[PDB]
Amino acid sequence: MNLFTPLSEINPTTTQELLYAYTGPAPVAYGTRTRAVLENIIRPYQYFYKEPNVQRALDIKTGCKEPEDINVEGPSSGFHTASVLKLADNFFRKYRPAMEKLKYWILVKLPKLKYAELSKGRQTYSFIHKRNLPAPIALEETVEFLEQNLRRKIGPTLLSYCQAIADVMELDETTYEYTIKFSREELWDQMRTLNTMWKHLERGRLNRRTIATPSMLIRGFVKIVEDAAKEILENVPTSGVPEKLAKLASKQTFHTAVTGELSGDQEKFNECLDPDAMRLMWTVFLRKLGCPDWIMELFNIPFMVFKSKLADMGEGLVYTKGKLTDRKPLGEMPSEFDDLVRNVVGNSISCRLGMFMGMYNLTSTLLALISIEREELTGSHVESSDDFIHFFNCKTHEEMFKQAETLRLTLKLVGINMSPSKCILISPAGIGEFNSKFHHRDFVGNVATELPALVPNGTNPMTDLAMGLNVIKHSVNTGQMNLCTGALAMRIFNHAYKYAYMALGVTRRTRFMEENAITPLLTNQGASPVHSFSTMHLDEVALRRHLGLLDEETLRRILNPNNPVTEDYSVPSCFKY
Amino acid sequence: SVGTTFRTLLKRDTDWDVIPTPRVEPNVPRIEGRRWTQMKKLPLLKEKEGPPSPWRALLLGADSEYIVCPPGTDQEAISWIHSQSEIECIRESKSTPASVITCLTSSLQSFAEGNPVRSRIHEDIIAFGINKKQEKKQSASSSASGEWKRAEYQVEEMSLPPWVEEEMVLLRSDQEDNWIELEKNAIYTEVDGVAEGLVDKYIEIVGRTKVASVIEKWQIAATRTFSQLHTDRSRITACPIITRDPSGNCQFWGMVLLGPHHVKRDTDNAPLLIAEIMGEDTEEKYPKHSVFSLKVEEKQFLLSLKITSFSRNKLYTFSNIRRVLIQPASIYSQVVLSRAAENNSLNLEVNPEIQLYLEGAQRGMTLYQWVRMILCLEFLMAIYNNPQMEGFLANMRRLHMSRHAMMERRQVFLPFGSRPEDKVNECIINNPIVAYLAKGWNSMPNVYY
Amino acid sequence: APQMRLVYSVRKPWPISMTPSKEIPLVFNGTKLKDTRTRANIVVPDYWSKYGSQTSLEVVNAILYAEDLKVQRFFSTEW
RNA sequence: GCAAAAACA
Repeated sequence: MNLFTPLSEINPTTTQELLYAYTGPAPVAYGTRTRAVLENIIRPYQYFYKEPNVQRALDIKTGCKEPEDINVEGPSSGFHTASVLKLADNFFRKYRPAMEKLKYWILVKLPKLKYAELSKGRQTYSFIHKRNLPAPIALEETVEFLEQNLRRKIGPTLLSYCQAIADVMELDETTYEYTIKFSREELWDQMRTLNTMWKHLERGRLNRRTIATPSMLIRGFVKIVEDAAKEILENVPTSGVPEKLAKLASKQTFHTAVTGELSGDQEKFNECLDPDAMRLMWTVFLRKLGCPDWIMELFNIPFMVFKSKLADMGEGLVYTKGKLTDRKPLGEMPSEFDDLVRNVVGNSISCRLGMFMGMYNLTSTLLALISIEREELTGSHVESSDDFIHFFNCKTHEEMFKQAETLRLTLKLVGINMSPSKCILISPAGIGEFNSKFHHRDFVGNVATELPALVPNGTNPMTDLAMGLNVIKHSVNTGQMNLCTGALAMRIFNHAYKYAYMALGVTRRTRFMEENAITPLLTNQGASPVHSFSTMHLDEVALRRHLGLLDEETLRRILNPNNPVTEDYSVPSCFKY
Repeated sequence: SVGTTFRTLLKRDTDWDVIPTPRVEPNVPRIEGRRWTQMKKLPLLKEKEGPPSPWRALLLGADSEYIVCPPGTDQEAISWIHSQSEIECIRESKSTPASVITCLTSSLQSFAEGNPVRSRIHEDIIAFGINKKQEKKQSASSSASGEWKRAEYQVEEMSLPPWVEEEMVLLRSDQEDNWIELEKNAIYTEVDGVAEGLVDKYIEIVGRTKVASVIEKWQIAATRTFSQLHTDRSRITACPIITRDPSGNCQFWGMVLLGPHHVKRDTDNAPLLIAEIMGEDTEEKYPKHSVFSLKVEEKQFLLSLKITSFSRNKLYTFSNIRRVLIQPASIYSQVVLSRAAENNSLNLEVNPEIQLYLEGAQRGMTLYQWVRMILCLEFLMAIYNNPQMEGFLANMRRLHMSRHAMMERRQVFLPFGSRPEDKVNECIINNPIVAYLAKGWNSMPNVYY
Repeated sequence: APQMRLVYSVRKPWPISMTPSKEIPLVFNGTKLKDTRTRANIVVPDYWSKYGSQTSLEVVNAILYAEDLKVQRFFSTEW
C-alpha cells in the first residue's frame, strides 16, 4: 500500500485510480439467493424501532413514526408524515421552472407516450408461461391478453394501456387462450409478485446483492413515474445527473470564511425506505402544482402495487444433514428467519415496508433532494442513488457541527441513514469524492468503473472496430485516459482485433491469402494499421484511399451494393457479414 | 379510472387511502443527536493470524521459467521435449497424485503426432474429476447420519504468507528480451507522435522485466485454453504454452490439458491439468502441486503439476490480461506531463525521484523502478481478484483519501459511531495481497504533523 | 456478452449465412466457399474483395458519403 | 479440485 502513496512530483489523488481491481474476474454469484433476499426483506423490520422487535413491526402498514422513536445511533426505517409534508413544501418553494416544465410534460405530451417502446425493457417473467422471457414477446403476449379479455383494441397511447389494465383487472374470471385461466386473486398475486435475481458483474463490495424486476403489467406505471423523475431531475442544479461536481467546486469563497466537504455513502439504502413517504411527496407536489384526481390515481397506483410486494425467496434455504446438501423452503424447518414464516405466501413472501434494487433509483434521489432542502442548511448537495457529496460554507466550526448534525437527522427523518463509517468530512474544502469522480484543489479526476473492453463485440469486423474506437474516444474525452493510455489501449485493441479474425500467425485464412496471391489491404485482412491517436472518429475505408493505400477497383469490388452479404458510423461493405 | 373492488383491493395493505390526505400539520421536529467527533490516530489495520495462505492462481507467477528449444513449430518443440526428457517425482501431494503425469506424457506424445486432442485413459479418471459428483453424492448418501441443520458456512482466516516479498521483488528481474510485441500505429500529427513515443518508452522501461514475461505467458495460456472451450468434447485437449524469443528459438513455459468440459452455462468450471516449469520449490507455498524432476540436455528443471478447474469467464478475462499494462503507464504519462507542466518542454527521458515510505523510512527512488513496482503489484492484484480484494480496496480508498488529506494539512471529521477500520477489516480473511497491502499501510506512520 | 463467442464464431465452420447467390463458385482452388439461407465460409468476403462484381463510381461515392467530409477536414487543417 | 455463499466437477 505504501507503493501507492507518493510524496513528491505527484499527489495521491491522481494515483488513487490505482485503487481499483481492474483486469480481474468480477465476482459471480452461485446457488440460491434465498438468504440474501430474506436478509433484504428482514433488515427494514429490524430498524423500525430502537429496540429490535421484528414481530411488532410485521403488522406495520405505514412507516409513519415519531421523532422519539427514530434511532440516531443506528439505521432507522420509516418516516415522519409531518416532516415529509414540510420538506416537500420547502422543495416546492424553490425550483419553480422545473415544476413548470413537468406541468408542460403532464399537460402536453405525457399521454403522447406509447407502449411499443416499453419493448426496450429488461427481461420479464411471464405470468402465463411461468418463465423468464424477453421484453418483446412479453409485450406481444400482454397486448394479446388485453385485447382478448377487454373485447376492444388497445390504443397506441400508454394511457390507453393504463385504462385497459384498470378495466381488465375488474373482469374477475379471465383466461389467456392451452386455455390458461385466471382469477382476481391470481391477478392480484401476479401484481404483488416481484422477481428477484442475482446481480451479475458487480464490483465494489464483498457481499453480493439481489436486484428485483417487476411484472410487465406494472412496468408502464413504474416507467412513467421514473420519467417524471427524469424531467424533474434534469433541471435542478443540486441533482447528480447532468459536470455538476466541477461547476460546484468552481466556487471561490472569501478568505474570512470556512468551506468544508462531506463525501458519504448509504448503509441499506434499499432497506430503510417506505413507499408511503414517496406517495406523500408525489401527492403533495402534484396537488400543489395543479394535477387532477385521475393524475393522483395514475401516479399513486405504482406504490399501491409495491406496498404489497411478493418478492420470490429464490429457491430456499440451504440445509445439510451430513455431507449432503438440500434446498428447503422457508417454514419447513426452523431457521433464523422464523419471524417471516407467517408472511410466506406460497413460493413468495409478503413485505409491506421495504425496498428492492432495480425499482426506483431516481425517485429515491428525489426524496433525498426534498430532504436536504431546509432553512439552516445553507450548503450545496449532490445526490446519486446511495452516494452523496455536500459542501458547507459558514463562519465557525460549531455551525458546521450543527448543520451536519441536522442534515443527518433530516435524512434519517425519511429513512436514508447515511453511513457513519463511509461519510468523510473535511472541514477545509478542496478534496472531495462523488460517484466515480475525485476532486483535488481545482482538478477533477474521472475514473471508469470498467476499463474499455479492448475486444471486438462479435457482430462483424468493421462495426466492432468502430465501437472500440468510439469507446476509446469516449474514455479519453472524459479524462479517464490520456495520450499514452489511449495509444496503448488502441494498440491492445488492434492486437485483439487482429487475433480474433485470424489476422495473426499462420492459419486457414492466412493460407487463403497466401495461396490466392491476395495481399492484405485492411486491418482485419492483416494489413498494417492506419488509425492514429487523433483518428478516433474516422472510417475504416477512409484515410486509406486518401493516403493511397487502397485502389478504387477493390473499392468498387467491396462497396458494390449487389453483394450477397450486407454511434456506428460504418459504411456498408461486403465484409459486413 | 378507479374500479369498485380495485379500491378495497388496494386498501388491504395500506393504512392510508389510495390518495393520501394526512391531517397532521407540516413542521420540522427537533431531535437530539450525537456528537461530531474528530480523530488523531489513523486506524491500524488488524492482521489475521494463522497458517500462511498458499499460492492460488491460474499460473505460477515469479516461479515461471521456460525451456529453450531449437527453432520450429509448436509440434516440433513438443516432440523434442517429450523425446529428450525423463520424469521422476520429487514432491508428492495428495491433492495432485503422481499418476496424472501419465496423462501429461500421454498428451506430450499425442500432440507430437498431430493429435492435439486424445482419447481418455485410466489415469485421466482421477485427473479432471470425471464421475466425481456421483462419487461424492453416493458416498454422502451412504454415510448420511444425524438430522438436517443450517449450512452455516465459514471461511478460515489465514495470515500473511512469507513468500509475498520474494514474489514482489522477483517479478522485477531484468530480462534479455522485450517480451512485449505490439504493432506500431501510424503517425500523422505531432501529438500522436508524442503519444506513440511515450508508449514506446513505457514498453522498453517495463518490457525487459520478469513481470512482462509472466503477463505474456498468462495471456498465451488463457487464450489457448479459451480457444478450445466452446467446442463441446469428451476427449482431452492439449494446449501447449510456447513463445518465441527474437532469435528464432522456442520457449516452453508449460502445458495445460483440458478435460471433457461438458459445459452448459457461462460459469461452469472446465477441468484443467496444468504442468509448468519452476525455478525453485517451496512446501507451504505450493501444497497442492506435485513436483517432478525434468532432465533435458543434462539440464535440470522442476515440473509442477496441478489439478484445477476454472470457469469460462475467468479464462476469458485472463485472455485479455494485457490490459493490466494500462494502469501503471498512466502514472508515468501523467508524471511526464507533470514535467511538461513544469516547463512546457517535453523530454521523454525524465526520471524524477519519487519519495515513498520504505521499511518505515521516507526515502526517494527512481521513477522507472517505481513504475516496475506498480506494474508488478497491479499484476499480483489482478491475478488475485476475489470479493475480499474488491471490498477491501473500495473501503481502503477512503482511508487513502484521509491520509492524503492529513498529508496536505487538513482535518478530517467522523460521525459518532464511525469505524471505517471495521468496514476495511471485514474483507481481510485469507487473501495474500490484501494482507500485504494491509501490512504496507500499517507500516506507514499513523500520526502526521 | 456476445464478445465471448466471436472466437468460436470466427472459427465456427461456415461462419456466414449466405444469401443464395450464383456468381460465387461452390469450390475455388480446392476450397469450399458456400454450403449450397445457405451458409458460407469466412474466406468468401475476401474472395469477393478481389474477384467480385464492381459498380459505378457515382454509386461508390454516394455510399462513402457522410464519411469523407471528416477526412478532408482532418487532412486540410493546420496544427 | 475450483470457487465462495452451494454453484461446477
